[PDB]
Amino acid sequence: ESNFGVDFVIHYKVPAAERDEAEAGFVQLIRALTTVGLATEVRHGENESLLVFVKVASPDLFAKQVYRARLGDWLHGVRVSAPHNDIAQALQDEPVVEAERLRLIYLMITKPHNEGGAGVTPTNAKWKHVESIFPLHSHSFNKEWIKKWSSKYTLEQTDIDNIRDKFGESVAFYFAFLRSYFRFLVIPSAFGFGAWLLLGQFSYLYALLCGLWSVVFFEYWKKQEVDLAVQWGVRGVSSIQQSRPEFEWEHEAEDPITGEPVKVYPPMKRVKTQLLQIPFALACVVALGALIVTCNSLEVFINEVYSGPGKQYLGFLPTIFLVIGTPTISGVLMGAAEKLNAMENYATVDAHDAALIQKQFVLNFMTSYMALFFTAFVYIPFGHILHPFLNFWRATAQTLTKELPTREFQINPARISNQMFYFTVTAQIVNFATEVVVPYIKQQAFQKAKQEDHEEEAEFLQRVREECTLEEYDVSGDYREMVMQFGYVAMFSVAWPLAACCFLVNNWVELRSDALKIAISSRRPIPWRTDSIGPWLTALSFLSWLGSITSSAIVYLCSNSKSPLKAWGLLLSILFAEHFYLVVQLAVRFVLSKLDSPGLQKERKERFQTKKRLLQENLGIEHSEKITREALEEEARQASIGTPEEMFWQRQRGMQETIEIGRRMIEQQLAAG
Amino acid sequence: ESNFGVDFVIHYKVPAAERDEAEAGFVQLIRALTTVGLATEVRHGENESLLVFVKVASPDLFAKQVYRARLGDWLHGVRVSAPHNDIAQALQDEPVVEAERLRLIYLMITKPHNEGGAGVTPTNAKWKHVESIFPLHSHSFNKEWIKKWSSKYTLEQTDIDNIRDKFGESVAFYFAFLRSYFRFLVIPSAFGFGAWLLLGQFSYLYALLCGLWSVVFFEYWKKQEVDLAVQWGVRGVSSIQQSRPEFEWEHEAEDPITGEPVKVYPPMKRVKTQLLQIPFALACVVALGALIVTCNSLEVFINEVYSGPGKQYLGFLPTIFLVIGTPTISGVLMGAAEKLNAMENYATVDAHDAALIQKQFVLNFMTSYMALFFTAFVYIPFGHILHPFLNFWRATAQTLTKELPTREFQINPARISNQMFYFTVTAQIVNFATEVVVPYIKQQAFQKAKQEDHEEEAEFLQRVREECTLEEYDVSGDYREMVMQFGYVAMFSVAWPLAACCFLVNNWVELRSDALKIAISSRRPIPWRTDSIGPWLTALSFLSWLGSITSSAIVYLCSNSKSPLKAWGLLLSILFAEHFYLVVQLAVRFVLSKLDSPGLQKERKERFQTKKRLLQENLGIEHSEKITREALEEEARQASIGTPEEMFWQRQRGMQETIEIGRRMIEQQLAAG
Ligand SMILES: [Ca+2]
Ligand SMILES: [Ca+2]
Ligand SMILES: [Ca+2]
Ligand SMILES: [Ca+2]
Repeated sequence: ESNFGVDFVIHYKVPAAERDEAEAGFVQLIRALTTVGLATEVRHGENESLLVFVKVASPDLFAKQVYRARLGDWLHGVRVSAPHNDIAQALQDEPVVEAERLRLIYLMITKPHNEGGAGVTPTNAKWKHVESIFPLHSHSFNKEWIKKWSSKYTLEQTDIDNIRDKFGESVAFYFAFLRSYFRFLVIPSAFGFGAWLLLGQFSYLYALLCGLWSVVFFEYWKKQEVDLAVQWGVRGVSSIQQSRPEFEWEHEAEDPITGEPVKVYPPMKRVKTQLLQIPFALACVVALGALIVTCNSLEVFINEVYSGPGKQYLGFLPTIFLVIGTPTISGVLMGAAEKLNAMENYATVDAHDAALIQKQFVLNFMTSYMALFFTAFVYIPFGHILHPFLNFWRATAQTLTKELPTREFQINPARISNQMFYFTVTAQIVNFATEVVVPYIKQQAFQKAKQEDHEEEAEFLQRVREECTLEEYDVSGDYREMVMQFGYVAMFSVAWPLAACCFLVNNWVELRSDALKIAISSRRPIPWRTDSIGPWLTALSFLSWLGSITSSAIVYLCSNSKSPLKAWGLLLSILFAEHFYLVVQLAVRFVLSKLDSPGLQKERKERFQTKKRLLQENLGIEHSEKITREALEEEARQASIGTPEEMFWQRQRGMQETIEIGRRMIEQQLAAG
Repeated sequence: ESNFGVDFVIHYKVPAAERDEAEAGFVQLIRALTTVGLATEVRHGENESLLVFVKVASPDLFAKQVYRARLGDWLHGVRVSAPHNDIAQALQDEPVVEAERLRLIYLMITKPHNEGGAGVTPTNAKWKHVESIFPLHSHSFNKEWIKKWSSKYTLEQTDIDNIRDKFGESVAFYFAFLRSYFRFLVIPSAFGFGAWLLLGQFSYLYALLCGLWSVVFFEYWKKQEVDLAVQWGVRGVSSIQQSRPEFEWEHEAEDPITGEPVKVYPPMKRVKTQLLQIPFALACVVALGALIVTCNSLEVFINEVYSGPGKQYLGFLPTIFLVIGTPTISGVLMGAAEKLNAMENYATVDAHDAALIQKQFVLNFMTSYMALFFTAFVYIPFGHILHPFLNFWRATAQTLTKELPTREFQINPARISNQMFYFTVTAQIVNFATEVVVPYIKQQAFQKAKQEDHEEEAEFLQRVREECTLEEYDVSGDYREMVMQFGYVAMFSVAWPLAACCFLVNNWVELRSDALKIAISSRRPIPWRTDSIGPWLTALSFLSWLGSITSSAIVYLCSNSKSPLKAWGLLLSILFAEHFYLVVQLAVRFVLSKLDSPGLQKERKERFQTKKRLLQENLGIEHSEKITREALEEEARQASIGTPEEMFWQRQRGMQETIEIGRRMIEQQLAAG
């Protein structure tokens, strides 16, 4: 039914040929683990492997290792609350959760062996045969988790705080971002259903309301992110996570924050190499932008200028030419993104994978909006610039198949509504069939491909050999869906104002669809820590900025197709609705700064009560005669040896002499006049 | 020669008629001071007043009052360094400076009498007769300060750190802003003398270089401001300064940061009233903007369309009509700014005077740039819109003085060079005669208007009666010059690129001119504390933003007067050179974040060494048998009562059994195939 107390499982693939270092490396693995302090087992693998099963042996030593890592966080400003002074009592105050238990075990297994437990890092390449280090699922918990989340309409902060406890924080920021995005998507579904009903399409009032929402939501998430990063105690872990073994370093100095010597790469040698992605991000706009346009210039040739045979047969020819082409060019540019990401020499492993996202955001910008930036800006306002393109495909179809019958070219203004219907209805359904249904069918193809084991543990070992074949849950992958989906709302939703009503329905499925993908279709992720969503905050801030320029260039260029377009009107329509974005950015950033922040106030209270605790530890008529005694003493100590200095103060000592000379000098100053 | 140890001097004006409450209030003053712990004297005033002379009586009580206010700052996160544990030894570690001595005396004199010393606040209105509370100058220090600062070309950080020690921090941020602005003004004086020599006037390359500098300088000052606010220990005093007696409050709760009960005004009731200055800032643009234009539309009538008598006599008629008018309309709008500033109900006294600046920035924007916004944008590009204006002053001059001889109207493109020559050369000289020379002459008019005193202190009392007549140094006043002077560099310097070469010469005088104004022409200011320059950071950030729009609309509208102007070219010239400002804002904000910050690292080191001090106080082969002993114990404690759980771990205990079954299960898995 349940796991047998098993913390982690290491796979350790052994090949038939070249088993000479796999057998001796198994000795080098199974005895390196026991020096850390964790017991082991070995069972039969799937075909040709050795699942070893580790658990921490003595909890009286592990309870001292949680406390040694709780103080290690609290010294670094991560935890706002200090642990309790009595050892083995702070665990009774706050328990150890299943995320903090598996994280410190994984830091014991993966470490450079000089500062922690051991190294079973697969990138060390001496442990080449170590295939996967993964924790087991809790199938009595996943059965309740899908049941509890499907029997409720809205979620609750307590229902995310038990995803923090078991799947770490890096997973539980996604479900806390998706909940705080499905609830903010009611607001463009409020007036978006309004401006589809009352106003016409391409309404300027909706293009301002959806510029206000995209900065109300984004600046409220940054205020909700430092409330979760305090309450979960994950406040600023960007400088704490373990460095990389491939981190080359120029020289080694001392850390001015801490004192311990660290490896130092000079940052102005890194900004010179980080600058080199400006010709990269221009090259990805050029390369992938030339494929989507050439595919769409052919797709407008088959549909709009054609009369020959097979209009529906040849209509699927561009879409085949895209989905074969677009992973080939993306695979080449990722070969240039990866060979540039190692050249930038990132220190922490969390800031190396968070720069592979910003170098893959440009590849996943052009593949999702150049199909719409070509329709809304080139095709629908002034599409007669395509006559070089539509004469090329005539001359491409003359030499292949007599004159081919081609009709006259006419701009169809419904192409912006057909393409937004695909990206908001069809490409959300077929994404749901790809996310959930297709891997759920793929286990039946593993069922077709189905061993001297023991009969007591036979049901449990049948599950672990099944669980090894699944892929690790890439939580950066599901952020990429909910940020591109933010793009169609911020940028292109003015062209189809129901596009927030068919994402609110999809996100409420996606809040449970992605919860299904953790349970049945992926192994349990290693519980990492993040303080933010990462490099998506610079991707939500870019689409929300662009979503005030292209959501107002659409409402000018495309509304006149339902007068000539003049260039002074467009550049004024950009200038007002981008400055309105920058003004309402400054209004929301000023209003939310005036609100009560229960994250920093929980932090700045414990910082104050630390010093007030430190203060009370070390520090545990009658005043007028103190005035007189020191005044006569100053004359007494200068009576031995002055004349213009201390004889100035001794004339009016005390106060009763002072009011006497004070009152006598009032009539003496007023009887003269 | 020097003051006789006198800390402060209270003036206490007493009138002839209504002396009934001045005599009894003098008793209520001179005995309220002695309950605090400071000695007093009374001497003859100037004509009809009573200068009382206070000093702290016993330094053994004052040394405990500095320490009670050093811990009061360190508990609030102001001071990054805790004081020494031994009492009367932290004064030997760091001494008490003359700014921190006079500040705690002024907090003893001015306080609500329930939490501190006493109340001699003149706004209490029971101490109505108390005129001025001021500390005396050190005329042996001012003689060296002008000598040391005039005998050097460049200044030094040590030469500002002894202005922190004696004139407080609120003065010494001005001299540290003026030094960090005169040194950054070399850079537009570098290529500004270049682009005046090499390129022509209205050069677009200078309009980008002066948009880059205005964000390099502004984002380097914000990095230099948290380096001074740590080193001087003034880190974040915005929530520490004393509240106002006129602060009305709705209810009283507890402070979540501290715990002590405070008076609470709900901030969303304040943002509703702070929003009301948007019709105010529109009204100041309308009111003062209609005076400067009507004055300039008359000034272009006398100079450009006129042939009658007295062209130089009538030419000074608009400038007389401005300098009489513009303080009358400004005095009315400040009557509306002050009656709105009390309606916003600010808590601290430092945030009440820092919102009177932002409500006087609009009055001091239009009075300094509407003379140039009318020339550069209305007169010089397309000035034939002034023909309604230039026909009005014809009909105004027909009915006053036969037909008047008027010549033909022609646009003179040298008006942008004549007006920038006034604002950069003439209005800096005549500002220097107004700042220094005119008050230095005004003491000779006090010498013409020149008493039963004592002959020993007669030279000292002759100086204090002279020093009472001076005005308090308003350090907000000299910021207003160096921010308007930043405006002509950021906005209008592209029209006259030598305008940075005649401000670099002026600032090097102003760095010593304003140092002369503290010594001889103003009394010593009370040493307050600020963490920033205040509301000028939102005024430098606005002029540097506007200085990428109007410094690029000038270079398009005015360069063609040396082709027709098209509106699509202007809105594109704004859109590129404002987005270039927002891009180079993001480059400088990212580069300077990667640099080493010695302010926060001095703060985040002492915060770490506090907890490491707190940690060491309370906390002051062989491992494989610990694995074995707990594994046999877990079977031992379950031997009494399981079968699928603990009998899973006991099969391979230790590690030598594990490699034995591990190696035997390698050939058993590979001899089958
Ligand atoms: Ca989906
Ligand atoms: Ca997803
Ligand atoms: Ca001046
Ligand atoms: Ca000045």
